[PDB]
Amino acid sequence: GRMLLDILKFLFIYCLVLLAFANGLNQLYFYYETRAIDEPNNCKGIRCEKQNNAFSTLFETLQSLFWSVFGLLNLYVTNVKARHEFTEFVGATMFGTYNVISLVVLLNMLIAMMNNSYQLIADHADIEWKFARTKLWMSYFDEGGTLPPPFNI
Amino acid sequence: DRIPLQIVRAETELSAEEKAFLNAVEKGDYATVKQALQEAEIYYNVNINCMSALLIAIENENLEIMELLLNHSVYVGDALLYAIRKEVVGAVELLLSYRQFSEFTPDITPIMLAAHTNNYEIIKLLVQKRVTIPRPHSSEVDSLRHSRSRLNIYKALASPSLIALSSEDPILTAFRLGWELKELSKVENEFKAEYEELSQQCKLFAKDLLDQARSSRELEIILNHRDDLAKLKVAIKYHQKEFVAQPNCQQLLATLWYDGFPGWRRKHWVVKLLTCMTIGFLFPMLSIAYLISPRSNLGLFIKKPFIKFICHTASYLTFLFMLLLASQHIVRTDLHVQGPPPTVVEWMILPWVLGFIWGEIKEMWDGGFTEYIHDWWNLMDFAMNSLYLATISLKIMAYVKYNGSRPREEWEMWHPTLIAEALFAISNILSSLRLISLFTANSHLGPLQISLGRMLLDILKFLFIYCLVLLAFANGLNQLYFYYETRAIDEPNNCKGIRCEKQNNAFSTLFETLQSLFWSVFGLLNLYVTNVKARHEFTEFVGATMFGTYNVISLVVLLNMLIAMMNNSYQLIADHADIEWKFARTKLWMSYFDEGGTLPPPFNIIPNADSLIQNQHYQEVIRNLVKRYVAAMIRNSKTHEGLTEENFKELKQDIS
Amino acid sequence: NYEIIKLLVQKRVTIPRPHSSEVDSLRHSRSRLNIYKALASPSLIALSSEDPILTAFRLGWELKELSKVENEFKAEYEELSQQCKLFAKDLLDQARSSRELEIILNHRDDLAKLKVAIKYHQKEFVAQPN
Amino acid sequence: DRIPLQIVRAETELSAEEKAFLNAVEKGDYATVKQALQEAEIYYNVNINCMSALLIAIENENLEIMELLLNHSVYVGDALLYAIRKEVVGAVELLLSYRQFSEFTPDITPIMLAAHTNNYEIIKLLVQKRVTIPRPHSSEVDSLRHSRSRLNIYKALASPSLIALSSEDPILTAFRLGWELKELSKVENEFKAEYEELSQQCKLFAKDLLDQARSSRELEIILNHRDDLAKLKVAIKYHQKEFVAQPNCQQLLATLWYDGFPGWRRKHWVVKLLTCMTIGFLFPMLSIAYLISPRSNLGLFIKKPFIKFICHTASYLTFLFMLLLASQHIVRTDLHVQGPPPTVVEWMILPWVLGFIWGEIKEMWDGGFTEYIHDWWNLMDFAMNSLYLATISLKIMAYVKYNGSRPREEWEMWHPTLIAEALFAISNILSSLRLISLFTANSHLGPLQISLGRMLLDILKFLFIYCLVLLAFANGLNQLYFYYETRAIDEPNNCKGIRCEKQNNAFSTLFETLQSLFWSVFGLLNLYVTNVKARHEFTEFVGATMFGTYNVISLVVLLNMLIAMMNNSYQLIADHADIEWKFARTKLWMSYFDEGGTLPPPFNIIPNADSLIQNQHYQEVIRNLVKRYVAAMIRNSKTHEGLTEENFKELKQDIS
Amino acid sequence: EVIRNLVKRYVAAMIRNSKTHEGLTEENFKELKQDIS
Ligand SMILES: Cn1c(=O)n(CCCO)c(=O)c2c1nc(Oc1ccc3c(c1)C(C)(C)N(O)C3(C)C)n2Cc1ccc(Cl)cc1
Ligand SMILES: Cn1c(=O)n(CCCO)c(=O)c2c1nc(Oc1ccc3c(c1)C(C)(C)N(O)C3(C)C)n2Cc1ccc(Cl)cc1
Ligand SMILES: Cn1c(=O)n(CCCO)c(=O)c2c1nc(Oc1ccc3c(c1)C(C)(C)N(O)C3(C)C)n2Cc1ccc(Cl)cc1
Ligand SMILES: CC(C)CCC[C@@H](C)[C@H]1CC[C@H]2[C@@H]3CC=C4C[C@@H](OC(=O)CCC(=O)O)CC[C@]4(C)[C@H]3CC[C@]12C
Ligand SMILES: CC(C)CCC[C@@H](C)[C@H]1CC[C@H]2[C@@H]3CC=C4C[C@@H](OC(=O)CCC(=O)O)CC[C@]4(C)[C@H]3CC[C@]12C
Ligand SMILES: [Ca+2]
Ligand SMILES: [Ca+2]
Repeated sequence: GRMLLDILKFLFIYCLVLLAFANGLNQLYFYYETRAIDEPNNCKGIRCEKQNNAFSTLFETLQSLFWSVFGLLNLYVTNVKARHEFTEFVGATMFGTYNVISLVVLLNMLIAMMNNSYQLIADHADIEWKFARTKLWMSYFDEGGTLPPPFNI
Repeated sequence: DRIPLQIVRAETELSAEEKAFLNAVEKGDYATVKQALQEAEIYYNVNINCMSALLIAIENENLEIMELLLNHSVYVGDALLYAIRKEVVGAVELLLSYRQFSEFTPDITPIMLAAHTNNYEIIKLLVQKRVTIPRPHSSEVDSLRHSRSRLNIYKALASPSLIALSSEDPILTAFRLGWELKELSKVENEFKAEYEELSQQCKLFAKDLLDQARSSRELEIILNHRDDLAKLKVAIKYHQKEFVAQPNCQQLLATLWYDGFPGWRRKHWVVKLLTCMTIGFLFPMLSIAYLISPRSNLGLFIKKPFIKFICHTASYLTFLFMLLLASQHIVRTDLHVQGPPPTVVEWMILPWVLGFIWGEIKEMWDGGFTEYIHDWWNLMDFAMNSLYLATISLKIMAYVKYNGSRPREEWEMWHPTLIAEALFAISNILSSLRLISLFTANSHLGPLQISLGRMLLDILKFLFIYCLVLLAFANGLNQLYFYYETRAIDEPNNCKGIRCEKQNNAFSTLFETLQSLFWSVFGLLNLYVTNVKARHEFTEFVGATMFGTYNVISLVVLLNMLIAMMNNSYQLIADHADIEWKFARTKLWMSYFDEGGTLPPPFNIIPNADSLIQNQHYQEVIRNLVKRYVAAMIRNSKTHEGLTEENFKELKQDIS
Repeated sequence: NYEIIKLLVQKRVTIPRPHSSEVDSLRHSRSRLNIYKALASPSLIALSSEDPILTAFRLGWELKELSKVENEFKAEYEELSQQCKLFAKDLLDQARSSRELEIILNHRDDLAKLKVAIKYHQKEFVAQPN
Repeated sequence: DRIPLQIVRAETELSAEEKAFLNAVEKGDYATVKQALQEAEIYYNVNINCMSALLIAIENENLEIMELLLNHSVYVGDALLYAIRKEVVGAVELLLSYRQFSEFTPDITPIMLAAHTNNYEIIKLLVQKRVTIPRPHSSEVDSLRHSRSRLNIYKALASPSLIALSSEDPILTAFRLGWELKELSKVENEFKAEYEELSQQCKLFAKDLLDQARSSRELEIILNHRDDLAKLKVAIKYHQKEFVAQPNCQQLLATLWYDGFPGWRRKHWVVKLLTCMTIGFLFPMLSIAYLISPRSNLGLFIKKPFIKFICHTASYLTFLFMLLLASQHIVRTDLHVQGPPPTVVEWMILPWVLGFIWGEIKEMWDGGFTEYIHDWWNLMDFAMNSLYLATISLKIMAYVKYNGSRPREEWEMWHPTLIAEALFAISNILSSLRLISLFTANSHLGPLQISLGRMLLDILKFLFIYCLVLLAFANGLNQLYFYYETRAIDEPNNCKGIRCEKQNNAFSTLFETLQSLFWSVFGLLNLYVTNVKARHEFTEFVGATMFGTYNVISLVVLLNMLIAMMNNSYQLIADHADIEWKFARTKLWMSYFDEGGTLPPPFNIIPNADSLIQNQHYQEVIRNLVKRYVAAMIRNSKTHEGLTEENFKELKQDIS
Repeated sequence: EVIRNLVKRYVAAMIRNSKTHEGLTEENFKELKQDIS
């Protein structure tokens, strides 16, 4: 818990990069949005067995780029039924550039600064824990609140 | 069985009579040396070769015998150099008043050696005479001696005691010298360890000299001095990051940044964000007030550097929030039009686009090709406006060559409308990525943003290593699989490539093979792409072994190396992070101090007797700063390991 | 220096109270740091403080706050706060009995003294083996 | 605006005449103090309740005034402690001749304080007067005083000068004391910092004492001494890793490991393995030769510890390739046999299984029950042999309840033959994993294998935090998705669960939900499992958000935490890796020195007057080791910051 | 009363640790300057 605040600062850097690429992908793919009727077994979105409409809306595009961090977005979502080649290649290049920035650059940056923080924390770990345990102990010294919640009412 | 030992470097042995002479000198026996020097019958006396009975006298810095040799015509030679190194003032002026093996290179001069020791008293004593340091730039005739001579000269020029004694503007020469020594650590790529130490020494001297300022009046005299915040701009030019990030320099800068506005708030960070959003909402009111009335209670409120920066940020934020409302609020069904006119947003986003190009060109007059490329954030700015020019031009071309409406599935492969849409979308990514530069103004995200970009250069070195391993394996896989390329007709759903449900023709062409190995880094290439219709087991196994070997090299070896150098680089960077961020934030602040381009891009599209006194004031403050610095450094020069030797010498006088 | 400080205090000396910031910003900042550098002296606290332990608690926390508000001079204030935290910890290290330790920790200014240490985030003081 | 300053704790001030007295003793004046003392019989009340001048006399170690004060009946108090701390021998024995505030705790005695200083001369002076040390065991009162008293006693017993002077066997007491102080660093968990330093100092004393051995005869006397390689076995039981890993101790062990057979130090790396292989191939003929002719030319060859290690390894290796051959030799005839008898392989590997069980029992009782547990390679051995007992027993049971042959597709759900096959395969993994322990014998893979196991405990602590996060999220997903559980009939290929081609029912039950979140760590759970047939968009989105939150916590936060502490641990471990590996290799070597269990498991199932002189020899060597250690320690105790003070003392005599 | 004892022990220890080789050599030299006998 002592270095979850450093994670929060990083998660604001990532959210800005996520928003930048989600704007470009949605601005390129929203022309080809299809209704759920035209998709197999009336399923639309990336939660289907056959993923579709990954970048149709901004709300869907933000979820698609989140699940690509864990590799759960298939590559055929960059294809559209019109098959204009140039449009599909540009979209796949936006997707590929986002993967390089996130999974090769930003996440490795998080590892590097997480190692550095742990070195400083480990020296003071014993003092920090004993201070925290003291506050736990003194909370049970008081007479009030002895009974557990099932009986304290 | 045994290793006999002899003396190979034979020497001329000193006689027992000569040894007694040097023993008497070493013990300060005036009587013995006097009689031993009284034999003026011309025998065993000092000649041009000598033996030397003066270096030991200098070594003990006993002035009695030292004067006894000088009037007996002893060859002094380089004796002055030995006295200077000992840092004994009495012996130096004695040899001065009397004006083959050596421990000094023949290029060493008495003034050069004194500056190497950084002894203020001896350096001052020597400069009261004619002394001239040779000017640093013949390298082919003797390269070893030329390199050593150049380093010896710079080692003397970079002496704090010499700069404080003989420089009209010690601060400026320390700026120039530190820059020059930094350049020499690269061009003279062999002696970089010594030049970097010299450069770091010059940077410290200027920083420690301003640490002797005792009032704000003195500090503003120094920083506002013009050779012919001028002095602070020179420090930024020479990359004096420690000098700029001083607490007193940063404190003065913050006074001009917040100006009248009480922006010094540091309490309840929540209300800081709420208050900051207040000015941003009413930013157009401030811009028009200045436009129609420069002099007003509210007219000059935008002139505040901190207020101006918030107004420009909110104006830019409107642009990004304006393009975002173009695929969710405007285009409903006007997509079958072959060439569409600019839409309602496009007409009302156009003035923002023009302001960016005009603002970029208007600031392009200052500077030029240089000093502009080296700022990597301007490289991004060039790409956005170049792409914004292409889509605008490509939109009006399709407006004249097309009139009707056709379904998108029937358009050409490279329709101009499709091309413009692709270029416009790429610009939106670059526009939003520019918000990262705004993180420098924040004290929490500032140091992190500076650290992130400070080691992107090590990434580029690695990506060149990887790009060659990728090209090596792509050649082998394509050379093995191009025989089995199939047409899109035979594939299901008329889909060819790795962007299909069933990936196929992964290694058919070199262009496709390079993409296939890229997507395998993220695990997006399935294993069945190593299979072909002919079902030749030997060929398919070899291809899968090439694919497997590439995965091991990339995902187990190369990417783990990349992690390893981030850890090493980040440790070095983290120590200097605060100084690096404050230097970057200073350049952000000074960009809003000057009176130029104060209006946002949506609005900017509309088209001596005193100098003698200022130099006198600067010299008076400089004299006081040097006096305090010299007095302080003299006190810290004394040490217990030095006082013991002096205390022992005074205690030698027990003859009374 | 304990001996010289005691010699001067006997002559009825005083120290200005730390808080004018616009007439001379450089001189005002240096004057404030000089005052806190004297108040945070272990020899001065031991000689002229009614409750040295409480004084080091308040002073060490005050200097920690100043290391943020005076964001420019944080390096000098951090080592002043660490100095005050050490003094209180070292002072209680001289206890030779459990009766002495119980008197200190249960004293009410009006385990009261230990609750004050938790309030001021005296982590080294709290985590002492005794 | 002002802070008045006052003296709040002011004591009685020394008057002018008393202060003059104090500085007279300080400067060493005798006549002043003598005359002042000679006239101070009426106005100065020197008694048991007066103030003292003795301490300053001790401070400047001026014995003349010190001697003077005892002549006038000055209350000495605990001035002997002050003399001992100063480490001045002359003042100590002078104070010993004559039979409220203190800087020492009341529990400190002169002998205890002398041992704290580790001054050999003063400790020897005090011990000659029949002193004692209290034996260490809260109390009725002052738990603070008990803890300090106990640490003060152990700080004196752990003094190398005291051990060298008053221990019959200094090596043994340093072994016991270092072990005892290590235990106290945990039980007295509050004062662990001081006890660790004491334990490390004791372990160093024994190591430095054997460093004074000057011949192999002396080293062999020490290491083979039985108090009642016996002394080396005691060092292993007390975990004296630095003592064992000494180069001279390791050198002696190597000569016993290669019992006359070539030392194998000048062989090539590739050649090394070639002549290791030929000995392994000859293991069957070596075992039988020792069985029939133990005293033959080749019968005693297997007695060499290194040869025995190779023979046992090859015998075990034959078993592992033998199981590997079981699945590539049995015909598919037994596929449909319900209860099959043991095959050709199973019957011919049965004796080798019993050898492992017999060997396990043989060494189980030798070590007891606690020594066996504290060896993580024995837990694997117990589990591996237990599974072989169940596999053999379950095959016998299936041989009596089944006679016919039926296809496996219609077999029972929990058929005993199926259960035995699963248990047999699990033990095959454990048997092959046992080969990792053989890495200790290698100088290249040894320290790495020891490093890997040295911090698996840190993994176990981390995996307990992860299991609680896993249980938390598996609770919500099952609480949200159990309404939509579907039967296996309604699924396409009668398949239910996440092990199907189309994954389904991922969060239907708690047991299934725990497996689903495990496989998502490796990315093997598809995203469509968050979808249900009811198509309720709200619940499906909530489930995907809880699934996504679990991925962020596990794969971005927890696993990156693991990398961080795993890197920090490796830095500390890598420093001690060589010592840790050599301690482990020593235990491996000594296990082959004993005669018991010489034959491999395939063959192992076949069914005082002199002690007075040895103690005298050990004491003589111990006397020489201590004498060399004391002389070296005394010489190394000299320092520049100690020699200067005594030089000033002699120089200050100046009586001529 | 306890505070008085704690401060007294702390001051006595602080004075002892204030002594150093780098400072003791100074007044040791100064005392030897009194060579007038
Ligand atoms: C971001 N990115 C991506 O999105 N895709 C998928 C496109 C659609 O699938 C990729 O294939 C892809 C990719 N970066 C890739 O490596 C490169 C490519 C070029 C460069 C570099 C790396 C670096 C930065 C080192 N540099 O010097 C240049 C020359 C600019 N490659 C592989 C590839 C593909 C085709 C060719 Cl001709 C050459 C290489
Ligand atoms: C690169 N590579 C690969 O491409 N494949 C896929 C082939 C087509 O699917 C693999 O299976 C594969 C693989 N490296 C693998 O580990 C090995 C295998 C051999 C070695 C080593 C590692 C090292 C380098 C340590 N060394 O000492 C040798 C003996 C040369 N294995 C697994 C495997 C497969 C078959 C056998 Cl018989 C044995 C092992
Ligand atoms: C946990 N999590 C998740 O489960 N999904 C899948 C849902 C079902 O598929 C996601 O898409 C998803 C996700 N965290 C995501 O990033 C975010 C989103 C919001 C925040 C943050 C990170 C942090 C913590 C930095 N913070 O400041 C807030 C504002 C709370 N995003 C991407 C996303 C999706 C929709 C929108 Cl509107 C915005 C972003
Ligand atoms: C439509 C999308 C793309 C907008 C992205 C939202 C945020 C990531 C942006 C919008 C407003 C930005 C902020 C605008 C103004 C400020 C105040 C600024 O305040 C300071 O600390 C500097 C002034 C001072 O304290 O002296 C720091 C940067 C910050 C938070 C900016 C950081 C980035 C923010 C939060
Ligand atoms: C055969 C395949 C399935 C590999 C699995 C077994 C190996 C892990 C084992 C088998 C034989 C073992 C070796 C048998 C004998 C020795 C000699 C031993 O060396 C010495 O005692 C002297 C040389 C030195 O100082 O290193 C080092 C360990 C080693 C190589 C052993 C290391 C582990 C080995 C290679
Ligand atoms: Ca620009
Ligand atoms: Ca075992």
